[PDB]
Amino acid sequence: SSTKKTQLQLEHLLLDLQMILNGINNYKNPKLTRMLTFKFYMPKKATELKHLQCLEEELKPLEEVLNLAQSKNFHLRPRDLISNINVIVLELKGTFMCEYADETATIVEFLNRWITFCQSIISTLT
Amino acid sequence: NFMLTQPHSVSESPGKTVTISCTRSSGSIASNYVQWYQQRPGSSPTTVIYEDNQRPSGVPDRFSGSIDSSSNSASLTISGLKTEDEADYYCQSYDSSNVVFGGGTKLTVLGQPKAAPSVTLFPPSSEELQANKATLVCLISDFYPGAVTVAWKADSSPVKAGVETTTPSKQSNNKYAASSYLSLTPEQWKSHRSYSCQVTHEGSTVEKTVAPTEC
Amino acid sequence: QLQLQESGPGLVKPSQTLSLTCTVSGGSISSGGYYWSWIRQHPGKGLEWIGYIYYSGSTYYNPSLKSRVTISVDTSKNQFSLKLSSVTAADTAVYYCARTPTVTGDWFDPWGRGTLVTVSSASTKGPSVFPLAPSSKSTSGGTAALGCLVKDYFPEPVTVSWNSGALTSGVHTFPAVLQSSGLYSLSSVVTVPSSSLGTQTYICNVNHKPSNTKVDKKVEPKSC
Repeated sequence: SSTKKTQLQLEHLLLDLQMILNGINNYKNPKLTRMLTFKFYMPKKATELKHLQCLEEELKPLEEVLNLAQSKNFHLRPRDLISNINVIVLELKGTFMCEYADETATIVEFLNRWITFCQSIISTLT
Repeated sequence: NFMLTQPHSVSESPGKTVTISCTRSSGSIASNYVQWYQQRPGSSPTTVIYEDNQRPSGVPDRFSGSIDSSSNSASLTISGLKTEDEADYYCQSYDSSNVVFGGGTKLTVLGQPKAAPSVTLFPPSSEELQANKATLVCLISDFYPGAVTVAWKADSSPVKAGVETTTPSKQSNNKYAASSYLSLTPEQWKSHRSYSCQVTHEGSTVEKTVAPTEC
Repeated sequence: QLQLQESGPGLVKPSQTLSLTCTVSGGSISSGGYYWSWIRQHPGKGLEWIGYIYYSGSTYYNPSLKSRVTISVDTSKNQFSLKLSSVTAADTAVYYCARTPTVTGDWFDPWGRGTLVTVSSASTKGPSVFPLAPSSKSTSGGTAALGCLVKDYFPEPVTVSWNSGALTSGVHTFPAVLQSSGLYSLSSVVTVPSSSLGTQTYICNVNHKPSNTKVDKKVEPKSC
């Protein structure tokens, strides 16, 4: 639809990704390191919406990593949260084949990357 | 997803100590924080205990929360019972699936001695049966505290369908009254030897029975 | 002070879609620190979580209500709303909007005042009165319970007197029950001496002004 709708969908995605990031950073746990060591596949280039395939394919492991680290203090509802992230991605990505970087990263770097991605596109749309 | 099972009612005299249990049906109860809400009639719920045992500023020290991993339950304990503590209490926790409330517990601060309910059960009237309808009227009165459970029985078999039960309301004598209606077809009524109205109050059950005897 | 206020129709007919809106005052939907929730409570029953929304727009629902609910948020007006489709009498409840922290766990503070939503599509209807005949025996110095069934009427109230008001002792008129059909039914009973059965006339006078219904039903002892 309008250029504004894409902008609205991106910030929706952005905020959800930031929710996960901010939740993790403020998380304080002894066995928290288990969640951070896990490697995530990264996009080689994230320039346009079509590159969101790299995020989509990594959504399920993102869910599973978050699901594994679910204590009293850390409650994010991964299944529903990712589903919310997923349906937004599909509205944006809408058969490109994801190309991945050779270097893997942690969940923090993974989140920051796609957070930067949304911000990069939004700034251009404005 | 799970259920939180609370007793329907608990009661003690002023100054004593009462405990309301909250049992989780599925999953460990120590895995998720348990909250306790107090609700006065016609009013919004307020927090008395959050995060298992934390107490908001303004809530008396009489309120305390605990978690029992063995029985998979959460308990709200009130010491030095006061009349202001008389209210409904809801335990609440959460899951990866959803937010789960308990069934609720009516706490009664005894101002008068406990009274067993008086139960009167009426069979379908001849006039109603001729109208191809049937209603069994179970009238419950003069009980305290104001919390009862009503179960209907066809012969010896449980009946859940066609049952409408009122919530107990205060009488003039500060006791409570309630009524339960079992909607039936004339055929269902005649097809059984007897129907029963079972009223459970404070663990005790009062039962009345009627039979389809036309004459 | 942060205060929440629910806004609804108060009265809605079945199969329609219930639209509610919560207004945040003395505060704003300006941080990711909270979820914004809807909770309801059927009259005389317990609390039931409906769902909540994050200020991003992402929603989280109750599995049992997911297929019927839809929650949206308006950060500009600091409001979030709820839509509950195809309502029935089972959806009659006091609906609360509330706030709960994220990450730390689900804990609702504060709550709104709550708004009562009544779901019914019942026209004005007069009651049918059926006699509740007393026992079939005569016990020495015993009492007998007789009454009137005031069945299927709308709306409240219904007044019940006995012998045009001459009989008041032992009279107990119970609060009505709300049937799933949306119609009310109550019962009034009198405890009388069993020795007075057959010789004494007992008549209940039912008056339902909304339908201009006046019915006098004589309650005679059972034939047994």
